[PDB]
Amino acid sequence: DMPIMHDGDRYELVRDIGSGNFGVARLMRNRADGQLVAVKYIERGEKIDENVQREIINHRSLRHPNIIRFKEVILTPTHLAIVMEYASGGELFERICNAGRFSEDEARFFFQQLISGVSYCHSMQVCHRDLKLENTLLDGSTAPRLKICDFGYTPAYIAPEVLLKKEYDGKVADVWSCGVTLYVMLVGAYPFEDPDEPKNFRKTIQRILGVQYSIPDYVHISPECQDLISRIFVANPATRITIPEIRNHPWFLKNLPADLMDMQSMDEIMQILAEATIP
Repeated sequence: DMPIMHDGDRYELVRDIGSGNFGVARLMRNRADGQLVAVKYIERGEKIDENVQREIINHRSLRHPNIIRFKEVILTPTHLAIVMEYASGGELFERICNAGRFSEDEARFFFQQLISGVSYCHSMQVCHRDLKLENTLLDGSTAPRLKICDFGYTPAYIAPEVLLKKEYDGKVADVWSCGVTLYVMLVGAYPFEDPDEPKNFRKTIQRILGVQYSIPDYVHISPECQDLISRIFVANPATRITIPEIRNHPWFLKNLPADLMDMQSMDEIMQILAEATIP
């Protein structure tokens, strides 16, 4: 369930949705600025706990263009409403499918945004967070802004060490994921996974563990691009290229935009969350 529509003076109801990265959510248009927002609802009472509070505070702290940004919490008679930015250009993956594959320059356009967002997320973490890299979103149709869904309310993406080791560095596993996104942009399909046997997980995992992939002969990529890919897809996390090293890689640096180079008070939010614990 979702409660009835509310705050109609500030928001227009666009549509209630039931799937995708926002799950069960309400899409709204802000009447003041015209921006689309996704609203998630949590029932008032026992569900409003310290986890919710931390998730909200964490979310709120993320101020970077390539992350889905928190807007506000609103108290309703029956639910806490969590309002955040909505990405209206679909999934990155669907844009790749539509294109067949991206050119090197288009892949770079998105990869620069991805890495920048991931580097930002990493800089704000005390612990690894599932950034949902398998499903990044796009905002806008033309020159789309990539959106990572750093919030929470195919096995091709899993790095070898995530399967094999008791302990692993989550940031280094994210590098592998970024490489999987780069590959799918350049090739038009996932590496490792058999396109005719997508649910043969065992087969995909054995290929991950062996780092068994190839870029098709008809896909021509520059040496700098090959260099980046080869340095991401190494099984040993200790030898994998790091995010700072990617940010200084010549393929990443080429055509880097100037921007990528180099609200309620917390008091109000906390008071709303406190009130929301009462049904």
